[PDB]
Amino acid sequence: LGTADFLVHHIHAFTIHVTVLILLKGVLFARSSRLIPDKANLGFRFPCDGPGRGGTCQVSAWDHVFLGLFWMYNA
Amino acid sequence: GFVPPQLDPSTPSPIFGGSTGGLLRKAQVEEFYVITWTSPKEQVFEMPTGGAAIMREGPNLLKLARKEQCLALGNRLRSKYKIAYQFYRVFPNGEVQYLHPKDGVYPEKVNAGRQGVGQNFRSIGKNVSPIEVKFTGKNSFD
Amino acid sequence: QAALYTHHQYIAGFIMTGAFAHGAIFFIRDYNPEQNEDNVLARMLDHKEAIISHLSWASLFLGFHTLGLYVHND
Amino acid sequence: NLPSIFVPLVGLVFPAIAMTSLFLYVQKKK
Amino acid sequence: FVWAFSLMFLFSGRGYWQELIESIVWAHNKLKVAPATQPRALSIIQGRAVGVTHYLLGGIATTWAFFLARIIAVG
Amino acid sequence: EVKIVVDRDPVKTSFEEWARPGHFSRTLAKGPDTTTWIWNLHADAHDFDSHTGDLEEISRKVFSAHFGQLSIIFLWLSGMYFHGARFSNYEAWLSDPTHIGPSAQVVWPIVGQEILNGDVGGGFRGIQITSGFFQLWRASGI
Amino acid sequence: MSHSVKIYDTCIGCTQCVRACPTDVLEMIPWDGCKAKQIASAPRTEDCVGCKRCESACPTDFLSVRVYLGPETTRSMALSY
Amino acid sequence: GDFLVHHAIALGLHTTTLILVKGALDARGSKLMPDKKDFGYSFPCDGPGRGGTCDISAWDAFYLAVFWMLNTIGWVTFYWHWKHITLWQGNVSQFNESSTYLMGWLRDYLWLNSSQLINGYNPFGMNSLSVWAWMFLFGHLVWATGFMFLISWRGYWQELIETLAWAHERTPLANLIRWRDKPVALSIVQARLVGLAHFSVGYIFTYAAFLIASTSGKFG
Amino acid sequence: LFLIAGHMYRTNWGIGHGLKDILEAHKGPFTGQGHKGLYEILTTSWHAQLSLNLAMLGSTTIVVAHHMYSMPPYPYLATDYGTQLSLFTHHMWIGGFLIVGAAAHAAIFMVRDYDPTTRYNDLLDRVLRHRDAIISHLNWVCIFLGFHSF
Amino acid sequence: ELRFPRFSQGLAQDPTTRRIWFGIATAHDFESHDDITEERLYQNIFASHFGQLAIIFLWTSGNLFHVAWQGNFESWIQDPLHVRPIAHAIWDPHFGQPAVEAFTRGGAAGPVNIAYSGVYQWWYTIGLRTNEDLYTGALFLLFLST
Amino acid sequence: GEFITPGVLFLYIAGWIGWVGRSYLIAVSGEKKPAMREIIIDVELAARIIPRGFIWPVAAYRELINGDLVVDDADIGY
Amino acid sequence: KPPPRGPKRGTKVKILRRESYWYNGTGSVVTVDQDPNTRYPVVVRFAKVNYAGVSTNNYALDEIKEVA
Amino acid sequence: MRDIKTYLSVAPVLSTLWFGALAGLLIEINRLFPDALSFPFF
Ligand code: CLA
Ligand code: CLA
Ligand SMILES: CC1=C(/C=C/C(C)=C/C=C/C(C)=C/C=C/C=C(C)/C=C/C=C(C)/C=C/C2=C(C)CCCC2(C)C)C(C)(C)CCC1
Ligand SMILES: CC1=C(/C=C/C(C)=C/C=C/C(C)=C\C=C\C=C(C)\C=C\C=C(C)\C=C\C2=C(C)CCCC2(C)C)C(C)(C)CCC1
Ligand SMILES: CC1=C(C/C=C(\C)CCC[C@H](C)CCC[C@H](C)CCCC(C)C)C(=O)c2ccccc2C1=O
Ligand code: SF4
Ligand code: SF4
Repeated sequence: LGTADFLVHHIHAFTIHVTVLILLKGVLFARSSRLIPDKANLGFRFPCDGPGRGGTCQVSAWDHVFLGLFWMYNA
Repeated sequence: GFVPPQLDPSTPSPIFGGSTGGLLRKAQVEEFYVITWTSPKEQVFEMPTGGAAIMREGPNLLKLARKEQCLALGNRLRSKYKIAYQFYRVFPNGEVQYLHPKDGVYPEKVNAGRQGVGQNFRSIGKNVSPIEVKFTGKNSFD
Repeated sequence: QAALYTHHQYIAGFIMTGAFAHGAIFFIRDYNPEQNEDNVLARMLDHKEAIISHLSWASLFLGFHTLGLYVHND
Repeated sequence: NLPSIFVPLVGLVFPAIAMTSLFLYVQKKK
Repeated sequence: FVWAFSLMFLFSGRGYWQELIESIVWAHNKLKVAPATQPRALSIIQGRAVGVTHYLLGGIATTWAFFLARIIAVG
Repeated sequence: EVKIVVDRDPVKTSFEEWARPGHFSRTLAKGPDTTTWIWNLHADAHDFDSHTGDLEEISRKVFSAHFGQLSIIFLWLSGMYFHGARFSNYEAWLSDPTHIGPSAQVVWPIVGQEILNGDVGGGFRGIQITSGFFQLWRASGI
Repeated sequence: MSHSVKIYDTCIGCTQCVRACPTDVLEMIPWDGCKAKQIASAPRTEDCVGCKRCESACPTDFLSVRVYLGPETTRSMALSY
Repeated sequence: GDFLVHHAIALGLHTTTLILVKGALDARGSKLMPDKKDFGYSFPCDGPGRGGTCDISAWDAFYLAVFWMLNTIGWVTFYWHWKHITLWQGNVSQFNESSTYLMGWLRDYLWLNSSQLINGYNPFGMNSLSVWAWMFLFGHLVWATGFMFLISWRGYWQELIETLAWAHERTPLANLIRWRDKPVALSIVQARLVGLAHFSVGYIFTYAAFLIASTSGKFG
Repeated sequence: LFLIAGHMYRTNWGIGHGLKDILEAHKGPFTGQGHKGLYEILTTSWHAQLSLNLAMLGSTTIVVAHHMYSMPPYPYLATDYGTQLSLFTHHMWIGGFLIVGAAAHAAIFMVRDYDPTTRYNDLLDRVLRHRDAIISHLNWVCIFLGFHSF
Repeated sequence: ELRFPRFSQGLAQDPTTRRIWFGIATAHDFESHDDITEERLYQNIFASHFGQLAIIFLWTSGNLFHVAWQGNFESWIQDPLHVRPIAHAIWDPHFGQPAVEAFTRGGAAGPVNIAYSGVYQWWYTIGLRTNEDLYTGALFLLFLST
Repeated sequence: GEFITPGVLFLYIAGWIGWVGRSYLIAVSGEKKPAMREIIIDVELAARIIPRGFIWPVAAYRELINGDLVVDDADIGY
Repeated sequence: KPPPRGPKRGTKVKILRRESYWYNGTGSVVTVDQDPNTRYPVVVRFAKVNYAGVSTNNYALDEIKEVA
Repeated sequence: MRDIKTYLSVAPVLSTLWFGALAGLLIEINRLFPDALSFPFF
């Protein structure tokens, strides 16, 4: 285990953390957030809440796991 | 016209441990909202900013930073617990403005005497094409 | 040679996309459906279904077989 | 000789004055 | 091919594919072959779901063929 | 206490629902409005939670469903043991495991695809496997 | 006026848009041009966030409440900070 | 070989035209939204109702079009380079046989001709070709950043900023600095435009590096 | 070891533990009511159990792949380079997916089954109340590692 | 108005950072500018065009200036098939030593870039023959830009 | 026999698939809900129609002349 | 004394509203409102469904062509 | 008995039965007339 192994072990620590970030954000904010205060009422997998308030594409918890898959595929 | 609004007093807020979803610097500069409701029984509900706090008997009061939040709770209270509620807007200087029912009656049903601001009396297909409004302050819908 | 021929094709690819792009802005902002009554321009808005579908057919026919013969060759 | 002066000026100074000039103009208020 | 295929679903949106479907549907009205289960474009959260699924399938399989053929030949 | 109270004949074994697609859901059962219908049929097939509102039925469905998942695995295992017996150089592999590739799949020669039958050695041919069953069957003394 | 909300004469007075405004823009006023004898009205367009759900619940030929997105303000952008 | 490629070229022109021509004629309106003219050339969408209306503006028709332009011009310049790069070496048989099956294009053109480029710098030394080797990867990096804006849409990032704009408002020594203009995530159309800018830039720089290095490496 | 561990939880006779009482003694100062009430919300919701099981079975599959390449358990598996690479690669992918599944079903539980009027839990409450801190701090680290790894 | 952008009031009062991004993309769209009139619409375009010609002439005066100050143009003529045309010189203070050697080519004295735009042949054909033709070629185009 | 002969062989088949499918959709068009008879195909009705594609060139060419292969301006709904 | 206006019932009608989903289509009249002030009286039922799933809406007298 | 036939008539079940028959037919023809690059009868 020399230097070249030290870097790559800190790559894995990076992609694991990012993957945790996406999924963890989805779980916590699956019911409400400062953007949408009643996200729970919209269900588990809904596309968006329209283009208002700047644009709310992909706020459903299903779309957080949808994003996680790539990083899982990346890690 | 019998529309004297409610004229917000200073009452006691619900028990809550406090969370990170409360007001921010926007409150100190622009505006923040309060929503005063009266309960008959001390129960537990869920806050719009996540987490659960327990309403106490009688006149409550609670401040939230937007209008979508005051109403989002406002639907829950009126629906789950069959309970009345208003909300206001509070300015930095201190002037407080009456907001929600705006007449004493929820906007769902009809009061003889409100205005008709924002209506076109023609079908939607009859709007004017964008060449007819060019170089003017008008729009097709306006 | 390579740096020149490749250069001008990519320029031509971009410019040709702009031509249609400002075609669309024409139909939105400046077109007038009265002053162009039944002329050759308003008719191209009148059988837009016939234009669109056949373009879809020619693309589909080329796609299936150019790829088709290719996988077979592979 | 001359490159050693003109390369930094267009690479370091001329960007800095440019960014700081725009930043005031963008963030003005009247 | 499957990996590059998934991009058509992730990048683009539904409202374009719905309209192109309409013009295709018109030609079938002309020849009386318009179906009675009306054609529709995929729902918003399905365009994503198909998009991620292919992307994962193309990415994983490419490594699959990359690994087995390489290692089997060298040992 | 802890006992085994079950029911007797909750749902009658019959073929009717096999010819009423989308019977499980009240929304899907009315019929194919558009092609959006034939996608929602599979998206909500297994979501037992959305079909009914009580825990008892959801339980019995997941409990029985697992049996299906358990059954397929056994069928998957059965093929692997069968294939290793009828179409493999396993017994040859037990002689020189160091330098004879494990092969347990043999393709029919239709369109030239018999080129896939590789010279895995051991007087045999076929797709060289890599799931490593052979080391598992040797470690169990087959 | 931040966004412009317009209600046409096709509206059948079903009170499905008003009940679906999450920030209390639209409201119901009397009319005489429908069997229900009431038509919707939008007298508080300032707080209109732009969430088109207000007109994903208007069940008419094309639509009877329409939303045009204009400039954005600090409340029409739904900023909490 | 030249027969099959030409149809691939021909496929590009129709499909590229189809998107643009479909965009132009439906700009004024269509069944999904028969008053599209009242919103302008470029608007984000029209909301989730009626089944969802993502990517409906005639702008977006131009948007999807560019992807097929870069692919199409990709298939043209590819063809010109390989046919000539075999000619200049006097090895014209190599194109005339490998150019009928796809692995021929991937093995004998991409993989084979990039041997000198990727050695622009290795743990043994560097060469003149190093700058083109660097730009080559730099092309891959911008291109791969493009996906980030096309796939991940706005509503996710907006919720991410709000937490961040809370953390900054409570950190001591760092609540003394206040943004003049509030921070928000890019708009829906902006992300598409930004996402396409990366994709195009990375797609030009990548090929432009391979085109020059591989040819100039042999100068023949 | 397993067999003895089987004889812990009380079923019908006098001996054995109560899973409810184990969760109702660990409550701490920082945590408040502690693990009280978790017995219900882990018993009247399948999406809780499926999310919790998926993470553990997901993680275990990965540890399987780290051990089977370093302590080769079957004979003539070491010198089978075709097998070692495949078996290590296979269970990593299986382990990766199942963990992602644990996020989805945990998310589904928050939307459908969670309810703070009956199935009230305190820890799952406190975790919700300071969620802005959790994501922002995890956001900073993901940036820190991003700059110092890539 | 009241701040950047001066040409769009709706953007100006946007408090978020959206204003800055959108104050750059909608700069040249003269129709959607506030208070535009059909006389202004053309007169801006006409002035803007002359701006685009200034760039084109200044751009081409750059090429002539470097090719005749740091280039091989007089030498390249002497044997077109064995002298790499030179685009310009490299002065990058991050370069280490083995790079300085590597990028020294074309018969120069320091690092250079080999010109692949094919200007060297075009100016050979159309009659240019020394450096000095190029310098006046630079000045003239610079004047035309002015 | 390299292209033209195999080509005509295809075009015969392709219409047969095309012409039969058209007949079925028209056949079930006049029912209470044509939706149900396409996701659950009527096998018997598709059996008395499966051979009518043997003579599609003859049948269609008469439709074209008689002007029932196409419609004119009644497109959506009916 | 004045007879009911518009089509009576069941009479197929060709839709003429330009922005409708069933333009140049045909539906069935289910009832016509006899109030003169009513601004869109003829209640037309269809066989297909618009993108919202709806399959009926009111219409104006001059946007209805009574095919027979 | 009626319900079984109806189920067997739903679209997916026909598809595998129809395509399966089609696959068998083409495989047989290629087994009897292999390589088949031209149609040398007329
Ligand atoms: C190659 C493509 C690419 C790249 C570079 C990134 C980069 C990033 N993504 Mg990402 N993403 C991508 C594709 C990519 N993504 C795709 C395709 C998807 C769809 C699945 C996503 C989905 C996604 C999500 C959902 C999330 C991210 C996140 C992140 C960030 C976390 C990493 C970090 O902080 O590192 C720091 C930045 C880098 C390592 C980039 C390279 C910087 C180098 C070291 C130096 C750069 C030059 C330097 C500044 C000098 C400046 C020069 C001067 C002239 C200006 C980072 C900005 C996460 C995030 O932002 O939260 C933390 C997050 O939550 N992305
Ligand atoms: C009876 C079936 C049938 C018939 C007669 C037609 C006829 C037509 N279609 Mg088509 N189409 C069909 C089914 C059919 N379609 C289905 C099921 C799909 C979905 C994949 C499409 C998708 C489609 C597209 C995308 C396009 C057409 C187009 C066209 C027109 C030109 C012909 C063409 O390009 O073929 C296209 C052929 C295909 C796409 C191949 C798929 C068709 C399948 C294989 C046939 C299905 C037959 C049916 C299942 C058998 C029923 C048997 C019954 C006894 C149960 C023509 C009017 C094009 C057009 O507008 O040109 C004017 C065009 O762009 N169609
Ligand atoms: C054979 C030959 C010849 C002839 C040739 C020719 C004659 C060609 C032609 C060609 C052509 C003829 C081409 C064309 C092309 C076209 C195009 C390319 C188009 C474009 C278009 C556009 C772009 C459009 C646009 C628009 C829109 C979109 C809408 C409206 C508006 C506008 C108009 C703008 C000769 C004898 C001489 C010689 C020998 C050879
Ligand atoms: C001779 C030849 C050739 C040429 C060709 C051509 C040039 C062609 C053209 C063609 C064309 C130009 C065509 C057109 C067409 C049009 C139309 C218009 C059509 C139509 C059709 C239809 C309409 C049909 C229908 C149907 C039927 C009858 C069957 C199926 C079903 C359906 C219903 C679909 C080549 C060189 C290749 C080679 C040699 C041979
Ligand atoms: C291409 C594309 C489509 C078009 C794709 C569609 C409409 C579905 C693909 C067609 C399928 C394959 C239907 C064909 C199968 C039918 C059951 C007919 C079967 C007959 C066969 C046996 C021949 C979308 O609907 C869409 C929606 C949202 C985001 C992106 C996209 C998107 O990118
Ligand atoms: S673009 Fe975004 S806002 Fe618009 S409908 Fe699609 S997902 Fe929703
Ligand atoms: S967009 Fe939202 S805020 Fe505006 S009117 Fe509609 S529902 Fe109300």
